[PDB]
Amino acid sequence: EGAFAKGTNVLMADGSIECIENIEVGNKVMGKDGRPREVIKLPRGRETMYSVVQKSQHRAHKSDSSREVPELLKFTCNATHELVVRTPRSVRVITFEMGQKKAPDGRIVELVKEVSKSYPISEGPERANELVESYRKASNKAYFEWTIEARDLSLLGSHVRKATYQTYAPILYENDHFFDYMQKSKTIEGPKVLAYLLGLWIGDGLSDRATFSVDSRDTSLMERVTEYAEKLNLCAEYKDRKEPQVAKTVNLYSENPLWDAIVGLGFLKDGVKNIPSFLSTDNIGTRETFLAGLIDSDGYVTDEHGIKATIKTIHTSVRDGLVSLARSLGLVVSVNAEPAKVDGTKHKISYAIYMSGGDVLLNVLSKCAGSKKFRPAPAAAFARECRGFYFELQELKEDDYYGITLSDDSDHQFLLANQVVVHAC
Amino acid sequence: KLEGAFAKGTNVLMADGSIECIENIEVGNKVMGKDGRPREVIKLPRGRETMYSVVQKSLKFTCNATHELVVRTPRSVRRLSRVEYFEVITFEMGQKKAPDGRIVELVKEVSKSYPISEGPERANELVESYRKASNKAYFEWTIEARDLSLLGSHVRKATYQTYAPILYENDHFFDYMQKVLAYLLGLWIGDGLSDRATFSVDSRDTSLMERVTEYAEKLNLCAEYKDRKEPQVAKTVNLYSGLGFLKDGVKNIPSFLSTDNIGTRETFLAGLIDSDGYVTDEHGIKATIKTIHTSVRDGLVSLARSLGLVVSVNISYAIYMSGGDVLLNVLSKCAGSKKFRPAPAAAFARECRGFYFELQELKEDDYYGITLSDDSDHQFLLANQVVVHACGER
Ligand SMILES: [Zn+2]
Ligand SMILES: [Zn+2]
Repeated sequence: EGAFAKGTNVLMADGSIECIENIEVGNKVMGKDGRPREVIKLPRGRETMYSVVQKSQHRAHKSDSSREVPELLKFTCNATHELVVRTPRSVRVITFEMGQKKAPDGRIVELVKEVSKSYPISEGPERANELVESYRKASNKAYFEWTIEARDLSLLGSHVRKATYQTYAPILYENDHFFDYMQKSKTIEGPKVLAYLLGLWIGDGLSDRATFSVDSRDTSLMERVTEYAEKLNLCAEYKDRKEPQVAKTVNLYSENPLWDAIVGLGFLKDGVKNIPSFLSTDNIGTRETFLAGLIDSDGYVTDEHGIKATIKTIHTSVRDGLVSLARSLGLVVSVNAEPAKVDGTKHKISYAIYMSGGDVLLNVLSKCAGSKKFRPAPAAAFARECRGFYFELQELKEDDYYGITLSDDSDHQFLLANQVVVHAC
Repeated sequence: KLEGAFAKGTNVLMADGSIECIENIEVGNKVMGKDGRPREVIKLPRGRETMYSVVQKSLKFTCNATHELVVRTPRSVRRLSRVEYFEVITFEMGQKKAPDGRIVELVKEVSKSYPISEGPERANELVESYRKASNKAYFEWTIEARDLSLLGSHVRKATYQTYAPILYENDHFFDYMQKVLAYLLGLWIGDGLSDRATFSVDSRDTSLMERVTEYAEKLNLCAEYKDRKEPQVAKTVNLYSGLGFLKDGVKNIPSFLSTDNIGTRETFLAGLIDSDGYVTDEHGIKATIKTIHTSVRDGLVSLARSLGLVVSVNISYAIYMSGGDVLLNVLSKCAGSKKFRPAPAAAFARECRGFYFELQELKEDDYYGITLSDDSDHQFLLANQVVVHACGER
């Protein structure tokens, strides 16, 4: 009964991507689980379609150039498709509670609602303050986790609607293409140092050779480079001058292993740098190390209002790939176009990717060697939680829809290519 | 010896919410405890010693060499592979001999590694032992200013000091009443005039309009909305029918607020945010206030930190505020359409906030110190809310 528009990209169980119309019975799409979920039926038909998009200042790049930051968190579904949502629990006596509302069509739909119980003054203690404590203890989870057909979203009150959000899950699944490439290309620290160096190169490397820049003042980062380049058989050479007494050029010599990877893995294609898509479903440690390399190269870390890392890039291909990779780890990601710097040539626009996520981020930064980049690894084990995004629903015209049906009691959830968690009956 | 030693002029928060320089504190006096309760001063230790300045790495104070800094460092553990072994790196309390032979206790980054050809046995047991050897995610401890340089680079950078919210509450505002007033004052001192009880309100926001009216009525005041204050936007609001908000011709957020009733602080702050605040959800809830009046910037940073909020600043002054449930407890009192945000889901504690800092060895100078009742936690708050240590004494 629930379905998506033609072209909706779905993340398959093996990490590959597939358009919704092309998935067949027997195929396996990705569960938030990182585990597979067999498609048993493919519902078709026509129905009013609704568009879902994360509420952002973006939304444009769809058939134009890539300069415009696109909004990847989106998808179109039919009127009856159930949106996987979350609304925080709240108590101020006003509260958010699971309730019911008479739908126009006469359907009785369960939804979160704002309610209030006003009782006579002079007795406040056992009065209302009795509930607050009970509500605050009602649930360990600080949020409601339920679903709601797109057509029914408009039934929610102002406060609940504005506070309700959808989620995207990290990509827990892991292919091993990075390691596979190295092995078939003929040490245990191998993948790590390679991914890191690929990070440094993507951040500020020459598009034609295995060379990039490093902070000339950051002695520990240079040690790291020398060290890592060493583990791969690279007599890494440094050269003074790069930025009016700030950066330093690094030439990694040995065919060149680092350069062969750049090309072979697709970090360079048609002279344009980028973050190959496979990275999003590859070894998690590898994704983190690559990122740390990127952060050590052209990024910064702030912690005032929560640990946060920013990566700067003039390459649109790196921008979108980074966003995808960062979210594949379960990081919260934001993008902003700002004025660009000069080097000799003047670039108009630069992209700043902001990443946050507590321990998830800490697990990336603890691999950096950058003086101000590194942060100690998490204090304990941690879960890569689902991340929420506020969205806007827009009713559209009637159109063909394609949906999938998951196995009997499986959790009825799977991920779209953009990691958004969706429902399937 | 034995004491909490600060440079002359250091402002400490007293137990009644008032402020006093360190040199003016006398025995028997009571300074503010981080729990909002008093800490009696027993002795007034003084002398000469090398001084060190503490200043938030962009909150500041100057103490002497032996003064103990109240610090926290996160716990941390990680596996890694590397002539080839499994390595586990941890942050744990340890010992380090100082140049003067002194054995100083402090957090150290420790590495334990053994042959991969020996099984993951211990490697996983180590992390296991570490990830349960404590009931908390951080180390709470102290270290003399002069010993801070002993910390290894990694531990040093991850080590921070803290400031506590001001839990103590004065009924100065309530008493004067002869809440609703705090909110309006927030609007009043957020987009209002100066010479009259008139302020600006977004004409386009029934929610807010409803609020101003409803609240004015509860304070016996007609509505009054003479339109045209801003090019088809702000609709002037007059309220027909002291505390210090009106100061020196420019708007100013009173001092007493910081130590007044917490609900009153929040309400005034909600009124201020509804007035001209910008709340964002991006990477955690945050509220941004912009001002030209320094008296306001300073008054707001104080009031915000008093609640346990994390604050940043950025002529135009941009004051950024964050803090999860603490901030939510403020935004839920707002009426603004884009300002309001649901109140916390459960009970929340106004936790101490951390701040990274730079320490700089200065020159020998006089110092003024105090000691607290040996029966206390040996800690108190400076006027800037920083939690400092003072030795306990009989
Ligand atoms: Zn279902
Ligand atoms: Zn002591």
